[PDB]
Amino acid sequence: FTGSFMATGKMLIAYTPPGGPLPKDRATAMLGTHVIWDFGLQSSVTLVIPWISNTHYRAHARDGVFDYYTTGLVSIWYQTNYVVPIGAPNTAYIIALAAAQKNFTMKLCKDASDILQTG
Amino acid sequence: HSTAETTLDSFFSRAGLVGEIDLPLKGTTNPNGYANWDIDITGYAQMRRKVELFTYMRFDAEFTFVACTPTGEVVPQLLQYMFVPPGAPKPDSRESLAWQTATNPSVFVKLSDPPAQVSVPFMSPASAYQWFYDGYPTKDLEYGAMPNNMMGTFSVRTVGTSKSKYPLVVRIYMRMKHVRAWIPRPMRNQNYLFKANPNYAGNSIKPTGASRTAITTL
Amino acid sequence: VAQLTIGNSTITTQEAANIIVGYGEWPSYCSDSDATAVDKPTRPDVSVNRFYTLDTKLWEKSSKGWYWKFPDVLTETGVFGQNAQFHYLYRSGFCIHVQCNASKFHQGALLVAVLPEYVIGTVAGGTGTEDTHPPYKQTQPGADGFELQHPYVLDAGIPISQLTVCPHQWINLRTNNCATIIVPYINALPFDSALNHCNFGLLVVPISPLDYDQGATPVIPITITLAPMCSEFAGLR
Amino acid sequence: VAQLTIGNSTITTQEAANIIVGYGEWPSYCSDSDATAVDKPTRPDVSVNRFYTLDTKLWEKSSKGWYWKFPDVLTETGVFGQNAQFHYLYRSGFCIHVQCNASKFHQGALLVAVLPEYVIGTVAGGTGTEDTHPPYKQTQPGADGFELQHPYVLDAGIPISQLTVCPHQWINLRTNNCATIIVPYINALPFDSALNHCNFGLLVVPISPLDYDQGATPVIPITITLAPMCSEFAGLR
Amino acid sequence: VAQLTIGNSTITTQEAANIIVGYGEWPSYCSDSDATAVDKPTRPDVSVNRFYTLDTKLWEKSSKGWYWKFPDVLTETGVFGQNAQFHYLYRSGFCIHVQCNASKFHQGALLVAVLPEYVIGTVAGGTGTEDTHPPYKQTQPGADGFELQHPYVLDAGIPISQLTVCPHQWINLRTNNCATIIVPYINALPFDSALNHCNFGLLVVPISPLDYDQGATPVIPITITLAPMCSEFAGLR
Repeated sequence: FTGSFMATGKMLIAYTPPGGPLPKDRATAMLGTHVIWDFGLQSSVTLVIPWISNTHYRAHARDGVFDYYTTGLVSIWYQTNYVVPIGAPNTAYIIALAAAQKNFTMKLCKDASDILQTG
Repeated sequence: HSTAETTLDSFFSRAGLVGEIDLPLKGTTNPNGYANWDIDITGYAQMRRKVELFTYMRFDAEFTFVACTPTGEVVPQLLQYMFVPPGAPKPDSRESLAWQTATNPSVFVKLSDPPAQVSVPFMSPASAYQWFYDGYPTKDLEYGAMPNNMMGTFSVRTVGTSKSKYPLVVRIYMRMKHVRAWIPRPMRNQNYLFKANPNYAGNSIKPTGASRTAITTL
Repeated sequence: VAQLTIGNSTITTQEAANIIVGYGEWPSYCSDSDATAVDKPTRPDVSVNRFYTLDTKLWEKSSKGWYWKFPDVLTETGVFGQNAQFHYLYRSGFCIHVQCNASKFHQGALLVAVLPEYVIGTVAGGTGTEDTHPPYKQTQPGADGFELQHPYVLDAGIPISQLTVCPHQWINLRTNNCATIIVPYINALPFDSALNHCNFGLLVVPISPLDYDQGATPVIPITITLAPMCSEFAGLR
Repeated sequence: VAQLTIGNSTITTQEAANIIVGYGEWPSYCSDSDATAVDKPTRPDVSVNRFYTLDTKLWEKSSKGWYWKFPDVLTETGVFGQNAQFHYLYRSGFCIHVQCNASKFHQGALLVAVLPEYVIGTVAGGTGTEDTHPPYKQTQPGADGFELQHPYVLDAGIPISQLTVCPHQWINLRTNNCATIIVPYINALPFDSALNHCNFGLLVVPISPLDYDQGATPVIPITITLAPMCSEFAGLR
Repeated sequence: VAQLTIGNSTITTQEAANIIVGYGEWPSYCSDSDATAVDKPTRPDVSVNRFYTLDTKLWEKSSKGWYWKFPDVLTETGVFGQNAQFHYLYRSGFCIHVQCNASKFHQGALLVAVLPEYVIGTVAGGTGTEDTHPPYKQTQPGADGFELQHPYVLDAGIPISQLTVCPHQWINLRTNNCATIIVPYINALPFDSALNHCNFGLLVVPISPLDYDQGATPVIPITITLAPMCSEFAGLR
């Protein structure tokens, strides 16, 4: 969270495992895996996507891809409203950083790119 | 240095007047020489607010029957005080077979004999009586009703097949004993409207106590 | 400051203000030599006992106060409400955590208390001659809770000035933003009906009214997070 | 909070946030059994290795970002620039300390990173058919540094979203105002030309834009202070 | 003869005929060092693992045979079906107990077998030129199971005469009335979709047709009772 120091409030960050559909509302999202983030208390918070696996093979059009289906979803909800005092901006930004954990791996080299050396 | 007078037993001791049964000769009131008084500790005005300082209470009661005519005169009349415990059928007539059912303890006494006196145990099937019950018994008219607080009923009557020669009055006094209470709560500060609920007059909501002109003038 | 987790629920909170243990008693279970020892009362652990964070209420200058009924507040909510409905008997304790988010330029003070057997009363038609009775929406308001109409008498003819006689805690914006209360199972029976009897009420009322200057966020969020402790259910249906 | 001194230079700074040691390596010297052991490389200590505080940059809502080239940034500046020019070969490490001064009512976040061999690219005439080449003012900007024209691609066709793969640190106004990075000498040769080759670039870009309300100082000062570590020079001229 | 209980379910059965443990392996769990060790797979015990007795089938002289698909057969049924649907991954074993009730004057013999990956085939329009595909009602028939149309080829082009190559047991009315088979989790992956993939089929086919004389109850009841063993679920929804 990169808002003002004087700004406070709570956000509910939720992970819906694969198959599960985006929660209708905050209420139901709360019933699942989630984190109540108080950007008044801590400026950063980290969510862990327990597991993703791009292994299920597909053969759609005529081009055979190896796609996910393991699309877990991360939904962010306003738990409270954004609270600020006089003189503090009414809009703040959140920066999201991501990376794979140590148990991450990759198989089958596949050179592919749209960015190739020019003529 | 002592603190006995502020113990719950002390606070709730004493025998208060909880009931008054009228047995007139000519009259609209109790025309059948008998009367059924369901036990109500609230009979003593002052009691309701006091017991309601707590949520749950447990106790015994000693009942004393002081009978005489409306002039306080003493007459040669035999009486029957029958205690029909909760769950038992009360008499519906001066000739109900209930008056004869052995399981309804009865005391027979003369108006000339000193007051009758008996002890009634904690009757509730629950661990304690409770003045407040936020729920319904399995918008509604059943809200707040804890039935498991019935202590029983006292059926009063002159003895005999024929009406009594005298006009009578039986005053029922109750002394709470072996008192225990739990979960204290704010003391009622608005007048009561109904025996069964906390409803208060929303138009006449008065301040808890007295007021003054300004906060700086005593 | 540190964030705690129970199951899949994680709340961010401050190290540890002072918790209040209602009547000095921790919520405990009910042992084998009880009335129903034939129908062993299953004690939910997994998901049932975790952090439920309810819809935040907005505190305004005009706000009179709010209250929630337990266990009613969760009987609709998720897997606890699951058990609360399809089980004949229930008993349980609760960790209640009421939190605010306000700037150092906001001001006010909330009184947070727990009142067992919080029976609501009606105005009785104003003149007090009408023996009206509170609606089901007022008696058992769900997770949205309900707003007091006459706080001074706690919508029940009793002085809120004396509400402190009950397990309570103050949330004075200039000194703290959260209150925590532990409630043990309080009733005249070991087990009771989860849907018919509300063992207690959660009251949060402004005693020193919300205030701030023009330009500051005008509504302050009161967020109730609560977790069941030592809950038991009996007789599945 | 405490103020440190190296020679005649004294900066006031906070006890010790987290320093970042680029690639886990501390700047060290180069031992005797090297290519030039005949022309003993003098290792400046006295004044050469001390605190150089450059002209403060003003962060604005519109600011796209700034970058400086090392050792170019000091080759003009004082007694280090003295050695940097009249010496044939050079190698050196650096302590870089980027600090902000803003109120608790300002907001924003800068990404501070070090990118070895930060080769700049041109827009190539827009259509990309012009093989234009960056100016000397852009390639080696001096102590005033230079402003990015297209931060998203770091003025070089690469994603700034991935700049964190380089030694870096964040300056999020609501949590910190300074970042510190230690850079070891990084090159494919032990010694190289101080004026022709810029071993690395210092990038400081706003990712979460500066913001504040009307009436608050509209420009926030980014002050770069830097000190050479284990610098060596060879072949005097 | 003696009656056993698991939870609230109690079946009356004979001491212990010969049970068949499919492939000599008992259904076991899946240990911590697995693909999903982050999302700990809850292993239902309480009610989930108990006796489910399905609608009895009536064996007739004309009966061709029945089959059920697992785990499909219970995905609709109660608290197991509860988990089977709202959980992303599943693995489990099964105790299957097929029982008959017939007089010493009835006669016949059923072959009870378990066939992993029991893919059903269609008649292909009779001439075999139609690439028709089995319906969902045929592929995953629920707790009522489904009746074979062409037992000789197990509705899939394979000889039922060779079905004994699979975990099986015979129910020959003149010698026994019940068969019991233990099936371990059999699949090319440790966990899989409970609703999309049916790990195996339960086949019960009359090889020696039902027979009795006029006046004897004309339909004999085949009652399938089954209990999950070492079931695991992952990823709640």
